Amino acid sequence: GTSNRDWWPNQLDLSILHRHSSLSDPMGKDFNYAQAFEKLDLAAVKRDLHALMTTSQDWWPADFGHYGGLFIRMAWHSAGTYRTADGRGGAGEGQQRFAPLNSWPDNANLDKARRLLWPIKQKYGRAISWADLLILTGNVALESMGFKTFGFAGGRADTWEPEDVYWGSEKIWLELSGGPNSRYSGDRQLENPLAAVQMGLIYVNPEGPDGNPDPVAAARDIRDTFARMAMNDEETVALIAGGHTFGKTHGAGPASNVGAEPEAAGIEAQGLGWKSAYRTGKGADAITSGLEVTWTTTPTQWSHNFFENLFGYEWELTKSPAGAHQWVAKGADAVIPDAFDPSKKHRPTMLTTDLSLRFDPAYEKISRRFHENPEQFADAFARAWFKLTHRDMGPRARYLGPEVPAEVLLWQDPIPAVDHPLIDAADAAELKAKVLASGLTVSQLVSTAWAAASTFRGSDKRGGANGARIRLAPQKDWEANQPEQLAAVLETLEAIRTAFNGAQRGGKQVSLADLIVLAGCAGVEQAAKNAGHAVTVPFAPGRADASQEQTDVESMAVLEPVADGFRNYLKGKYRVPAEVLLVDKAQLLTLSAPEMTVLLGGLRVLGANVGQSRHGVFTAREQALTNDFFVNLLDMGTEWKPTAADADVFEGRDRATGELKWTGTRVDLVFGSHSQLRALAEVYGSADAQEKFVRDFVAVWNKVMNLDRFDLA
Amino acid sequence: GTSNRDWWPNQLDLSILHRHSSLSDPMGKDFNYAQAFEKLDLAAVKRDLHALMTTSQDWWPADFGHYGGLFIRMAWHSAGTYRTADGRGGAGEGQQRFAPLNSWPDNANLDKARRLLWPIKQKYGRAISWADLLILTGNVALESMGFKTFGFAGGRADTWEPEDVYWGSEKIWLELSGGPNSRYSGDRQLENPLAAVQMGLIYVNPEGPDGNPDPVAAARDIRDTFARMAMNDEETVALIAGGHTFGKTHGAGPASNVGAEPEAAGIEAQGLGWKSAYRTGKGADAITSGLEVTWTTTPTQWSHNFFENLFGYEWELTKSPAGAHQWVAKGADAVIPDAFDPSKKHRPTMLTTDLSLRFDPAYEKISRRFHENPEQFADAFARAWFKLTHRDMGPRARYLGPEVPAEVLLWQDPIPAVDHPLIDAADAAELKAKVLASGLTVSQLVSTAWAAASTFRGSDKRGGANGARIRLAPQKDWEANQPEQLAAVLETLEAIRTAFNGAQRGGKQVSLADLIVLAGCAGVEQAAKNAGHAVTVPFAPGRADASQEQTDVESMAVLEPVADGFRNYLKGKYRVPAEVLLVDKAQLLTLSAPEMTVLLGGLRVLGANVGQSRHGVFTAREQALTNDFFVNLLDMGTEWKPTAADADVFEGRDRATGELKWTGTRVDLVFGSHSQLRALAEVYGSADAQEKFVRDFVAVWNKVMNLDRFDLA
Ligand code: HEM
Ligand code: HEM
Ligand code: NA
Ligand code: NA
Repeated sequence: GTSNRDWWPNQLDLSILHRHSSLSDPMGKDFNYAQAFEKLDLAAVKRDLHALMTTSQDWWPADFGHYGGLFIRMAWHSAGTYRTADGRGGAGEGQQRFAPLNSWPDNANLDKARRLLWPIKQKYGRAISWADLLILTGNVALESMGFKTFGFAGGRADTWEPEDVYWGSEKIWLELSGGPNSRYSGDRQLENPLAAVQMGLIYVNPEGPDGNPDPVAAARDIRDTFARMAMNDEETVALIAGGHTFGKTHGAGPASNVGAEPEAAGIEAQGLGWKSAYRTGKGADAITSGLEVTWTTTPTQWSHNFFENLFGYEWELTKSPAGAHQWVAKGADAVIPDAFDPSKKHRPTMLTTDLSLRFDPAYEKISRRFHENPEQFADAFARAWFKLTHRDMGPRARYLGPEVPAEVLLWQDPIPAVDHPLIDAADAAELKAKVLASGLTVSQLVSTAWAAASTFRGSDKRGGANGARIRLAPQKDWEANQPEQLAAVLETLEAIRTAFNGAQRGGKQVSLADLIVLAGCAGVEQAAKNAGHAVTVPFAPGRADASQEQTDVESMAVLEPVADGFRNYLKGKYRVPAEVLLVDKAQLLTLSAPEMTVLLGGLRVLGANVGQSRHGVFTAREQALTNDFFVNLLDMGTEWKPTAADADVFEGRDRATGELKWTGTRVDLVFGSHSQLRALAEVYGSADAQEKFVRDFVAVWNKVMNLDRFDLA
Repeated sequence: GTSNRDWWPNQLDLSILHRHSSLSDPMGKDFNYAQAFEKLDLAAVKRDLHALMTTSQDWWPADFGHYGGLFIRMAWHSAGTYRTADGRGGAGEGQQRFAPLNSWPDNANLDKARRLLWPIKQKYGRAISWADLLILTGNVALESMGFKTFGFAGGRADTWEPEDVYWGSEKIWLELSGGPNSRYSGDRQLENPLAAVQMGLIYVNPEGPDGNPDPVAAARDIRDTFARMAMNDEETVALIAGGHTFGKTHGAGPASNVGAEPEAAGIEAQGLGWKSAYRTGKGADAITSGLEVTWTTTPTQWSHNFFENLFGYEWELTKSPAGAHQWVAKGADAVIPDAFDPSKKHRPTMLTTDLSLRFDPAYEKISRRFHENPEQFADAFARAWFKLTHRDMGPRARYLGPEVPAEVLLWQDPIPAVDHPLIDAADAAELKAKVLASGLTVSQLVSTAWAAASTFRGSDKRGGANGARIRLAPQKDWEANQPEQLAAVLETLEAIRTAFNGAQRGGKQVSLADLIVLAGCAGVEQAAKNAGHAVTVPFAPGRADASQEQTDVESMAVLEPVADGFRNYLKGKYRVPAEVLLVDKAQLLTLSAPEMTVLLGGLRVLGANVGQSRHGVFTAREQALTNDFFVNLLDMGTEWKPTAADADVFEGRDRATGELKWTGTRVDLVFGSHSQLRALAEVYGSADAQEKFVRDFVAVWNKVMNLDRFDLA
């Protein structure tokens, strides 16, 4: 059946802004997962998971009689899709059970692991999400095998359809680098926002780069991809050595034995995939990755035998039964148990990527230190496993249940607790008037509050106006934030704050985070007043001001809005058209297409553009909240042409006279070109729409202001 | 960006069930189009449309100084996508302004017609939908040119994204028959549900079949496509001759001059397309279809000149300036005006498809009669234009405004008005108890009410339980409805009805249509009671019984559910897999994926399957309303395999012993296979979900019982 995507494959795709609607959700509109989780008997779920670890099912017999290894890998791949660049991927939505992740080659036989969990998911129902359960099961695996975890937070609500993520452009699973859709260019530079070396892998190729079994080269890919998943060298070594203390790989016969991945398998497979014709197709005969490595002499118990083996032997390049490159310990005795036959034993083996931990010079120091101090290894692995499995959950306010660790970690972008009375509605009105009386403009007020609140991304729930991080490095120096203007606005607001706070009793005070948002609300109010409307913009206090020492500058860097269509901003030239980057930012902001549309049209006429650019400012009453963007954009009396100097800027001229009326970017003009966006523009550009436009703009403004307010959830 | 659709292009697409969500809608949740339309000053809109007809814009100058032809074609293409097979297409949702239809080749330069209407749409705003406006404009064009229309109804609400319609499988616009994705096989057999001869055409090729200019062969395509749009010979002849009384075609130079269609054009084109490098690109130089035909001596006035020209000359094959086949009158004088130059005149011309009206024997007789009796032509065209433009609007209760014709027409599937007091809640309770005391089973009651209500399709709003059409030909004879069993149930219900109606006073009576639905409700109550739940099923009286004479047997044929997954029914073997046909039926029923899921699971255990087939009846307490379907389907203790005898039936065996536990179809097993459906099945198959299942089932049951109840809108 030929589709619009087939006819016009480069047209902008708005369906990404309309996923996760109430139509696709089987739970009531009123369902609150946090409330269901809060009543879960978490102890009883853990006792069940513990029993399951050693209760082998004959359809997928447990290696060594213990599923622990399998379930650790399951949870690490659930979490391991995360990219710091956009915050997409990770464990937080349980997307491993949907396409395409459920069928990535790196996720082979994780369908079996998930199916093993059905009885427990069925028993506890809506009270534990598949997303929380994947992670919990990993924790319980570790605990069952003698490793004490750092803690666990529930709260990851289930989703009900595939997330829209750019995972790369390749058309062939696992394609080696350098093809027509290469994710690499230059000196092995991985394109943002990717965080894996090949389509369908979690991070790196366990044989080595593009299959070349060079541990030193593999180390470079490990470091690059893990950094792109927000992990540093110490965390990376801890995670890899920690994980590969347990279990085994599977490659007992040729890969050509393995049938279709789950999304391609026949209906009778009932959601399972990779059915194998090799011998029994399971257990002793299992084929998953193609590698056949078992790392320790006790694969079902925590130990320090991974680093003892790594450093205590020299290693030889060999091949698994499926032909994969892997390494075996030279001259070793048969000390590694067999997963099914008590009478056989094997020499220690390793992946190329495991050898990277010894042969990269910077990893070798860390590995040596962990080998000498197994307690340091254990502590680092515990902390890294928590970060890995929680890095996409957002603020600590979202963390549920009795196992939440009390320690506040830098990567959580922590916000201090509020310890004073909050401002009330009269206070808010007084503050808005003082803000407006200072001389700050509508344009300044809206721009500042937009800049502060629009760092939020729903992908990992990082960013937003909470914390007043706009006043700190690095946000205060981002070009999009206009650092000099920003500093002068912040200084005026801080004088207002000081004056207000010094007049109070009873310890009532207002944070700068709250005042930034409130001041933006006053700007929008005044803009509405300038257009003849009396409205109150809602405002909820309770944000707090975070310190520079609570703000990791390097991890903040990924929030810099190098494209922000809502401010008509592009930091450089990108191979993705600007309208696609608009819709990308809108999705991160959790906006629908109507919300995106109203919001952009308003922000243009309020003066929010970076550098005071006139592009898209289609009004003669700047700083009044009107629908002039849409009415002027849609006027057929104007003809548009790309400029000679820059094909991405357009001149709008009177058709009759040739007089220059406006200029606009691709971001501006897409609203009068794309057939779905133009239909939305037409609603807000009709003669009956000025009141609707004001009310919808206020609503969407308030939504943006509150994106990170999980304290009010 | 590689997508799930790229990796698994044959996987079932559920996003069609979650289209048109509140996310993509710019209007409030509470927006009611009918109430906005009821306040429109329709007379004022029509005055404005009159003024527009001769207000030529320089960017697309009006032929003969009047746009009426162009706007009649616009309206007739809006309506002309309609297929009686599925009810999809037509004018009723305004889809001509969205992809793909805004860019079909047959819709070339209709982007100009639509843009000419923007100022009016803008002036009246939400009070007139684009959908209503396109049709009203057609009407105004006719009336402006001297033709009295039969009427007009408003009420077509605008939609906000593209409708999911199978338009064919070809990958090339306008592909001639016999390609790798041919919509034709056999003796020129068009595949259902298609109603056009080439991808991107409204009905037929104006040059003749696959471009071959044989008017007799063209006539066969005309009859077949128009029948597939619910029009007979008399209506077809009237419409074609009626339309081609006005205006002209456009083919002033080679088609190679014409640029990208709208969805392909550059952003500066602002939603327009087909920009032409031929001379001025417009007006006298316009290129649309490539044909250059002007049919009458007064193209901007109603006349009888079409049939006078058709019959008064003999015709010679020639070519337009773009090289298209067309016809010119032998020996004729230059009598046809030029659209721009008062000093030129042209010989009469015709399309191949116009000549069909003379050279096909059956059309010839009709055309002669219209020629001889012009008042009959006028009246038949007025009626057929009304049908064309309202055929997809549904019941008369949806028709809004002061121009709605009082005459009731057969194709509106009319329902008599209620002229007595309705039953109340006490009466309902009495009737339900009587239904249960008669001996009729859960299975019979649910199957009957399902059969009656599930004829509804939202595409054209035909079908549903209103009218008690299930007791009439042809529904009472459909194999899916089980004629024998149906007759025995209807006879029992009719005795109950007679007894109840005979006891009443004051003219109160219950229709059979109501009693069928009420009896279904009682069956669901009983089924719930069998499972140990106390449930009252909502019911709304007010349906009436239609007569056989109000029920066109031929037009009812298209509602026959040749695939109905909700009863595990397939009438024959089809090239489309049965799970695709399930989701298709759900979409017609307006169901989301969670609704479809709960509904099917319930219907299986209540005994709704055609022929009492055991396929999918995964319970040992048939006729009790439980979630057994889901709990047993998801049981990993069962292994499924296709049977040797039939690859579309599956056996589910105990994995440990090999004992057969169940059988199922592809419709049954898709819920355990498709990753998104199985996530839904899991919610209803959980230990906490028996009450949720029962309540969600009742809600969806009631929804289906009320689909056609536009009398209570
Ligand atoms: C350079 C990074 C990594 C690479 C290339 C890698 C590669 C692999 C491969 C290829 C397998 C075999 C799959 C099979 O055939 O069954 C596997 C197994 C495993 N990995 Fe990793 N791994 C990496 C990091 C991690 C991390 C970070 C963890 C967890 C903290 C982890 C935990 C495990 C576990 C537990 C298994 C055993 C599965 C079982 O017993 O069934 N790995 N790894
Ligand atoms: C077999 C059926 C039909 C064929 C193949 C057909 C074909 C066409 C073609 C090829 C054009 C020229 C498009 C262009 O170059 O501008 C056209 C024009 C038009 N058709 Fe049809 N037509 C059909 C039926 C209809 C019907 C049912 C109506 C309306 C009741 C209609 C009304 C018109 C009008 C008014 C125009 C003139 C447009 C103008 O002046 O710009 N036609 N037709
Ligand atoms: Na994420
Ligand atoms: Na339709």
